[PDB]
Amino acid sequence: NAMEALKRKIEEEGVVLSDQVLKVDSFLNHQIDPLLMQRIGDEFASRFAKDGITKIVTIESSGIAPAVMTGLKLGVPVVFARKHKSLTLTDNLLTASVYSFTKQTESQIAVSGTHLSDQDHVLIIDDFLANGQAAHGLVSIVKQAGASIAGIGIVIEKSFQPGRDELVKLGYRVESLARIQSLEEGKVSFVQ
Amino acid sequence: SNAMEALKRKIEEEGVVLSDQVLKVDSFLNHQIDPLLMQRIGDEFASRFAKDGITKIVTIESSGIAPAVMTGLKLGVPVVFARKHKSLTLTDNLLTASVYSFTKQTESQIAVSGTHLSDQDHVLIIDDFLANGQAAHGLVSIVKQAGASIAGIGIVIEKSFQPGRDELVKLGYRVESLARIQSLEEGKVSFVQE
Amino acid sequence: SNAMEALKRKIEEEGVVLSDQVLKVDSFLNHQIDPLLMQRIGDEFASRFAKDGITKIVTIESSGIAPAVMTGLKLGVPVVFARKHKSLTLTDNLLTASVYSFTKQTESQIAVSGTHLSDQDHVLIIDDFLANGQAAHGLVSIVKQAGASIAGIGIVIEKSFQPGRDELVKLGYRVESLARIQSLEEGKVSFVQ
Amino acid sequence: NAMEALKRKIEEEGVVLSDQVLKVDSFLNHQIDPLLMQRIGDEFASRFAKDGITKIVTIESSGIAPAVMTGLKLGVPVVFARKHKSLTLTDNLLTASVYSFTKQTESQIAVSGTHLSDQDHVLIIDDFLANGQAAHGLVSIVKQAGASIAGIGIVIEKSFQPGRDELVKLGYRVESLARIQSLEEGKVSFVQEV
Ligand SMILES: Nc1nc2c(ncn2[C@@H]2O[C@H](COP(=O)(O)OP(=O)(O)O)[C@@H](OP(=O)(O)OP(=O)(O)O)[C@H]2O)c(=O)[nH]1
Ligand SMILES: Nc1nc2c(ncn2[C@@H]2O[C@H](COP(=O)(O)OP(=O)(O)O)[C@@H](OP(=O)(O)OP(=O)(O)O)[C@H]2O)c(=O)[nH]1
Ligand SMILES: Nc1nc2c(ncn2[C@@H]2O[C@H](COP(=O)(O)OP(=O)(O)O)[C@@H](OP(=O)(O)OP(=O)(O)O)[C@H]2O)c(=O)[nH]1
Ligand SMILES: Nc1nc2c(ncn2[C@@H]2O[C@H](COP(=O)(O)OP(=O)(O)O)[C@@H](OP(=O)(O)OP(=O)(O)O)[C@H]2O)c(=O)[nH]1
Ligand code: NA
Ligand code: NA
Ligand code: NA
Ligand code: NA
Ligand code: NA
Ligand code: NA
Ligand code: NA
Ligand code: NA
Repeated sequence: NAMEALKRKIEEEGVVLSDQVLKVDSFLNHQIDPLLMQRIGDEFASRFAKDGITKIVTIESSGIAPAVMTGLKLGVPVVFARKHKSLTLTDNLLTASVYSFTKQTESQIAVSGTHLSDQDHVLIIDDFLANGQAAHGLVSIVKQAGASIAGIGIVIEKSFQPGRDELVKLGYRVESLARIQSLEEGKVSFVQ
Repeated sequence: SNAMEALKRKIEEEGVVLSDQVLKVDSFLNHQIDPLLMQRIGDEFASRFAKDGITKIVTIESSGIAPAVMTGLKLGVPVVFARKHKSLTLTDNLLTASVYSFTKQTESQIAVSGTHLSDQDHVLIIDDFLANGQAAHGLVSIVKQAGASIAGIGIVIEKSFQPGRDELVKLGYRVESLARIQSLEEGKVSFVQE
Repeated sequence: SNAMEALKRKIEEEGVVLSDQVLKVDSFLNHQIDPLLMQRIGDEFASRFAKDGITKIVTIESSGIAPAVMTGLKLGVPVVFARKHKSLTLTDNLLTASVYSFTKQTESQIAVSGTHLSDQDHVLIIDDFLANGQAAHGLVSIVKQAGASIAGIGIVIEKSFQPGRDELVKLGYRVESLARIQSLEEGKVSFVQ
Repeated sequence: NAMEALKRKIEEEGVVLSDQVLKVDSFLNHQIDPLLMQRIGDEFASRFAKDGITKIVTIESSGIAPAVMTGLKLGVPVVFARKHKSLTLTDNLLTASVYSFTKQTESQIAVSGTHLSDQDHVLIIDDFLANGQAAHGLVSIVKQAGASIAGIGIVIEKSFQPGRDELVKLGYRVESLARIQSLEEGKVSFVQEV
């Protein structure tokens, strides 16, 4: 299954930096493995195939590939939020502020309100879930449109960081394909 | 429909002309993505380069990623997207190129890690728009810096009245543009005569 | 004075010409509002349409609201203001229109709930400024989507050297502008005589 | 009177959407009943007729209509704060942050100090009072200008939410024309009157 394939790729090609950051630039965050992305998208679609999804929401840039493969299988469009000023993202903006615990800056992410309806049932897709600030921002943007959230699909979850618990506590269904329990001693340990 | 037909229909029906030089397609390419259209676009690119020995796709965040990934999926090759800003893990073996912005009137840097580009690679560059061509030239430079060859450049929407295409063709590169726009004057899209 | 002359004097005495083509009137129209002047403006609009069988006024947030509500008060009709952004309760039967900005070369969407526009409505559109006219075209479209008819368009300040007015008039719409500005060059406001 | 007319309108046309949301788009928040707005303004003016009001402060968009009718009766100007960048609100900006529980995100509202002096005795007018964050923002803006606050006039107050108590605790006179004790079980229940 996709989970096993992903876990294998992490153990084979991932590099643990400073027992804290998991570098997977060979297939997710810089180089993209399209076949693996398709398997990931088919797994997300499988979990939400009976939820009435109308639209997927993600955020540039690493989330786009898994989100688009998921939208392809479910047959729904994919909207990616913008982090920086863009040429054609100008008005009708739904925005949220994303605080970085790392560099200690608040930044703004934005989605055009014309692409989210009160009748939309949204699946949020993202590559990493760590502290979860962008995920909260996308939840806010979806709620600002009057739309409902079917759930949140995450490729890699760092389960020792509070992002997941924050979303689940608020009632959101979180579907993480790889759940990392620890990165200490320079190696990846998966949950259970 | 083939990819070109479906893309021209989407442009006609949903594209919005904002000026002589700007065509808004945020409903299916630049903010909302139509994944099925992207697959057809990727399959079309793969067909045109099916016999050319492609080993890797190179694109640039963010709008180029979706058409690039669909092309790599069909061809069965990896996809590398250059980054425009500093990122958490793009930290070593950096290949850099200066990209002049016409609005900002200054150069910004794009980067790819050489870890993912070999001198044995035969690269297909994929991007969403071709206008003044500065990003395309930067991606060409990065591929060359890696010692790799360039099979061609695949473009979803080309503005044929701007110099980007002619500059790449004059350098000898194969440019495959699925929608070629002759003009946006009068607030309407006019495609190159076929 | 009548409303037109009161408005022109206020423009001359408190308006500021920015970049020789933008008229700043934040002291009484676009940020601070002079309610008494607004009432006189509304009464004049009402006078010009007092025998067209107006059933409803349509405007757009935010600067159009005050003159529109004063017009609706005198004519005895409700006022509907279009929205430029998401609103908590704006969800049902939304009629939308695209508004292009020649100044910024961008496009935005405005919306009105169809629940508040009937095929039996005869609508007077009220707005604060008429320049390039794209918002006015958008409100016209929304009224037509509802099957209602347009009695005319009342404008507080018209920049007559810009094409908005001629576009609307060409299409047969009555445009009633209380202050018609012929020029803003030389940092002075010249009115159409 | 205006309170009776308002309660009737709420009873006849208000739609309860939730335990926390009352839809009144038919006369206050989208379609406006100007005559009712007049009644509301005259009532606000009556309650503050002897208090030396020099200016009304409100916030776009729903607050404008009741605020302007109030200023018309009292014979004073009305200033509406803005929530978004606008063409001519460019200098002497007095700003306040406003948090939304509904949104879980913050927002900025602004007034130009050119239209507020330390000579001003301000009546704040708004359409709804719920959690009260926008009201506190307007209070902050008026205090930033060195002006005094005569009180806060509210068309519809949800008394079961903490907005009113916070302002009363800070010493402000809050005059609410309709006070809703509960929206439970899809019905509007008003605060008991003796
Ligand atoms: N590779 C990797 N990335 C991590 C890891 N932990 C967090 N990130 C990424 O760093 C960015 C910030 O995430 P957080 O770490 O939760 O935010 P924080 O700075 O407030 O803690 C995100 O990138 P992004 O916004 O998704 O960037 P982009 O890739 O889309 O440009 C996220 O995906 C990790 O262990 N490995
Ligand atoms: N929608 C639209 N975009 C155009 C058009 N022409 C150029 N662009 C986009 O603008 C960006 C380049 O901006 P400039 O620095 O002014 O370069 P330019 O002179 O070639 O336009 C590119 O975005 P990018 O780097 O691809 O950004 P992103 O979309 O990946 O974030 C390119 O795709 C057009 O007609 N319509
Ligand atoms: N003060 C002033 N404003 C002008 C002038 N010309 C245009 N505007 C205003 O600028 C805003 C945007 O106009 P555009 O849609 O770009 O097209 P326009 O310039 O032809 O109006 C409109 O405000 P709006 O949507 O009504 O904004 P709001 O005030 O309701 O927030 C319009 O009223 C001018 O000379 N002076
Ligand atoms: N219809 C309705 N609206 C409510 C109710 N409670 C609060 N609001 C409105 O929702 C908007 C946002 O409120 P918030 O900033 O989230 O504060 P809140 O937590 O008290 O709602 C405000 O509109 P605003 O800024 O005045 O919006 P606008 O209408 O001026 O655009 C406020 O008037 C309610 O029960 N019914
Ligand atoms: Na991400
Ligand atoms: Na990431
Ligand atoms: Na691009
Ligand atoms: Na682009
Ligand atoms: Na206006
Ligand atoms: Na205006
Ligand atoms: Na309000
Ligand atoms: Na409100």
